[PDB]
Amino acid sequence: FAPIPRITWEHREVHLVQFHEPDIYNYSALLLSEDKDTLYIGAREAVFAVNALNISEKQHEVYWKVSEDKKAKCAEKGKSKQTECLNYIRVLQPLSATSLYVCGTNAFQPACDHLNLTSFKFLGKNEDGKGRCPFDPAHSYTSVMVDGELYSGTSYNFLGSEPIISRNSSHSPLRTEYAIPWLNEPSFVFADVIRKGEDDRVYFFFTEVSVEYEFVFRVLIPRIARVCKGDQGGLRTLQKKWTSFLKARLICSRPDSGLVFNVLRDVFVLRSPGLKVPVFYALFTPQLNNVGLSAVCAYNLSTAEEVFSHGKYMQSTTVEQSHTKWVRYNGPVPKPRPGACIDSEARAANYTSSLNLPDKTLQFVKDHPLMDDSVTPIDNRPRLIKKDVNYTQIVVDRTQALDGTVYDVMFVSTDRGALHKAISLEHAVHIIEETQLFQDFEPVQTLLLSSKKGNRFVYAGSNSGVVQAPLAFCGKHGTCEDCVLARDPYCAWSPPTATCVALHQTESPSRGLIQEMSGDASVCPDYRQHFFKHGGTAELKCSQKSNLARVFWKFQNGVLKAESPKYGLMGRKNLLIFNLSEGDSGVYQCLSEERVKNKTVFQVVAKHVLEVKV
Amino acid sequence: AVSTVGLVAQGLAGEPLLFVGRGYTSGGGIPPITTRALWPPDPQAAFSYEETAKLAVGRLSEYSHHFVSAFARGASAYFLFLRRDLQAQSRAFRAYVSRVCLRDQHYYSYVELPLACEGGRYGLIQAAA
Ligand SMILES: *[C@@H]1O[C@H](CO)[C@@H](O[C@@H]2O[C@H](CO)[C@@H](O[C@@H]3O[C@H](CO)[C@@H](O)[C@H](O)[C@@H]3O)[C@H](O)[C@H]2NC(C)=O)[C@H](O)[C@H]1NC(C)=O
Ligand SMILES: *[C@@H]1O[C@H](CO)[C@@H](O[C@@H]2O[C@H](CO)[C@@H](O[C@@H]3O[C@H](CO)[C@@H](O)[C@H](O)[C@@H]3O)[C@H](O)[C@H]2NC(C)=O)[C@H](O)[C@H]1NC(C)=O
Ligand SMILES: *[C@@H]1O[C@H](CO)[C@@H](O[C@@H]2O[C@H](CO)[C@@H](O)[C@H](O)[C@H]2NC(C)=O)[C@H](O)[C@H]1NC(C)=O
Ligand SMILES: *[C@@H]1O[C@H](CO)[C@@H](O[C@@H]2O[C@H](CO)[C@@H](O)[C@H](O)[C@H]2NC(C)=O)[C@H](O)[C@H]1NC(C)=O
Ligand SMILES: *[C@@H]1O[C@H](CO)[C@@H](O[C@@H]2O[C@H](CO)[C@@H](O)[C@H](O)[C@H]2NC(C)=O)[C@H](O)[C@H]1NC(C)=O
Ligand SMILES: *[C@@H]1O[C@H](CO)[C@@H](O)[C@H](O)[C@H]1NC(C)=O
Repeated sequence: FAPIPRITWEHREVHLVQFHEPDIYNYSALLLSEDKDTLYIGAREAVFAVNALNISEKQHEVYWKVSEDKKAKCAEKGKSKQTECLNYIRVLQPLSATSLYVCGTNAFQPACDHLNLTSFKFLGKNEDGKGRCPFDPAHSYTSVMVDGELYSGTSYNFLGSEPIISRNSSHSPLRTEYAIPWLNEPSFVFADVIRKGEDDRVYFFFTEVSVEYEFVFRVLIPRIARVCKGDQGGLRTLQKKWTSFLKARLICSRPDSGLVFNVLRDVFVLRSPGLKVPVFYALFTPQLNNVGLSAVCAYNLSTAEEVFSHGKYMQSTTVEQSHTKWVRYNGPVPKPRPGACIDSEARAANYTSSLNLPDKTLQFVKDHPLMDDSVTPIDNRPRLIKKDVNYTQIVVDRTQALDGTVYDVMFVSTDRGALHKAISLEHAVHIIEETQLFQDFEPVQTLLLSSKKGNRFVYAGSNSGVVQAPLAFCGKHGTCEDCVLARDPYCAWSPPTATCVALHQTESPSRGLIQEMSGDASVCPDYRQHFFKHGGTAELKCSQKSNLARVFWKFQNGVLKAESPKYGLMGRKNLLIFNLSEGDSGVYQCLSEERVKNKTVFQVVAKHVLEVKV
Repeated sequence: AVSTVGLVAQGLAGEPLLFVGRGYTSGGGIPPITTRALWPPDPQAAFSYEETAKLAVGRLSEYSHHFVSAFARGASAYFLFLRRDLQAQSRAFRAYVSRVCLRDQHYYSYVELPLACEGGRYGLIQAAA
């Protein structure tokens, strides 16, 4: 299990910019512009444009509030008039340079519209968002705009009994089948297009009730799925339906410890400036006995692609003679491959679209959407497993250290408004710091990263507002030792400026900078006076930031024992000399000790010169 | 070897509708009960249900419908059939009566009642009039 966050930053001790509109709640949708300087917020009954560099600067505002006759219609359907019967923005996507595509629950009448960016006024397109947007603010939902066409995963109805992964195309509308083999009680988590003869694919991530597994209760299972951008459906069968829909198990577990995380919470696509293949960073929690635990598994796209392209499918079979069981299909697979895209191979066999695929192949995919092979993580284990924390959303920044060693920086939000910064150091997790983003411990519902030159920020939304944080707080570190010991690839010590700087931001010289991810503060170069009355009591204040260090006191060059009657420890860090007399005068030193590898790192926290009067 | 039942009715505009009780056939993943238009705006689109006008059942092989009769009374279409009672540990085949509003195009009003004669001593329904 991952250790405790090395340093805890109170909302008070760091520079965090906040945004909220009075009487406006549920800041669940976040979208930043092309230029990255304008962040758009989708809340309950409102859409805003804020300066992404200072979220507190409100630029534009637009509302989409529900009428009383629509609220009462919703309430008459036994829903909560002042809770669920309101317009929760669920779809906030780029449409053009001059517009956004917006959908809201709208007292259970999913409605879509175009937000005119030049005016920040809605165009009144008033489209029926049934299938595109959920009815209930409680229902799961995911959407990705690909080539001005919305690819959405949510419920097709009011009750949330009909799930749907569909494309609102207008030219070629396509949707999933309303069948258990296709989708079995899913809870949508994330979707994105993975761009390139070879066609683009639109991946979907969700948790659904498993068909392959049987246990005491119904077992959930994380799913990775994909569809082909060029899909047009089948001609005779799969009319207006996906022909390219294949899914597989997403497995996040440490078995030598019986830890299985079968509930997917978030998915982030690490788009490597260097690496040609994207890495999905997926966030999971266990369905069973969650108390709570969180795990972060990283999946190489190539792995998943290997399953969808060459993996054996699963067959459903009748078993004695009213039951259905699912097993590996070892029978003959049709050609062209069921679920495959219109690639170079297909085009050679005179196949231009799904509309001209053989009925043999189309029937196969319709009856075999599920793959036998699981999609496994890189190094076949989670990147991080944490206890006593319920992680909510994830973002990852691939950063180059001073050394040139590349670290994948994990920003993980909690259900209590906190953000953890973690890196997988040499075969062990290091949680650099934790920051309390929300003073009200509101769970971070959404998280969004901008790693772009200048505007390097993380944006977190909750029901109470939005928070803007940098990727590091290098300046909070006082000494070179403190700067190095942090083991943050973002932070380096600058001897000329006598400040711990943010490497890859500051205008300090690279060649003349200090950073050691080993934590060996050895690479570094290197008195509060008091006058108290006789008989009186002294409180010598001492504090440090490491949650992984312990402090001890020293008087007259010896390790002082804070025991009654002469001594006491107030708050485990502040020394208390009780009965002051001639001999108590002199130097009192507060020291810290923290283990890095095998070695211990002692640091002098406080220096005190106590003088007792006569 | 597998029965199909039908019922010709009218829509709200007097248009001709056909209610179908298609029993499960071992591809046949077709909904067990549907409302298909007999003569729509495009006559080439006849015998099609509106994607909404069906009884979506997720595990047809398990329920294994066996239709007997379909009929109407008042503003309702009724269906007589056998299917496995999966609520029972026995998962044994049981006789049922089914009812949907003639106007209901989403099968919202659809309701099933088990039939008993006498306390299931004669469990299998064969015919009715
Ligand atoms: C994600 O999965 C892909 C799929 O294989 C990984 O890519 C491949 O990794 C192998 C392993 O070495 C590469 O093979 C060889 O690399 C050595 C190293 O220099 C080279 O000397 C050999 O001649 C050969 O090239 C293979 O080329 C490479 N292919 C691609 C497209 O990347 C990828 O590394 C995985 N990424 C992660 C983070 O797991
Ligand atoms: C949107 O944001 C608002 C802002 O907090 C959320 O409001 C909160 O709603 C919950 C209920 O869902 C309130 O909890 C209470 O639950 C008990 C249990 O029965 C009930 O008896 C109480 O009357 C109350 O409803 C919570 O107090 C309330 N917060 C505030 C400040 O009023 C809202 O739930 C969010 N909606 C979504 C979809 O996230
Ligand atoms: C989007 O909003 C802009 C903002 O007004 C609209 O711009 C006006 O467009 C008309 C022509 O249609 C011009 O005559 C006005 O002078 C424009 N005013 C401004 C301030 O630019 C634009 O038309 C809107 N787009 C749509 C589709 O409604
Ligand atoms: C969602 O589907 C609707 C259904 O057609 C699309 O609507 C058309 O939109 C185009 C402009 O993009 C208009 O020229 C057509 O006249 C519209 N037709 C109808 C029937 O609405 C809509 O654009 C789709 N939206 C997205 C984001 O894909
Ligand atoms: C982690 O999240 C779980 C829920 O997923 C929390 O468990 C709930 O805690 C509340 C607080 O009293 C209880 O009333 C609920 O009954 C609990 N539900 C379950 C399923 O246990 C858990 O406390 C959270 N723990 C941490 C460390 O975040
Ligand atoms: C932007 O941030 C600065 C930093 O303190 C603040 O002084 C200024 O008022 C903020 N702008 C707005 C509109 O809040």
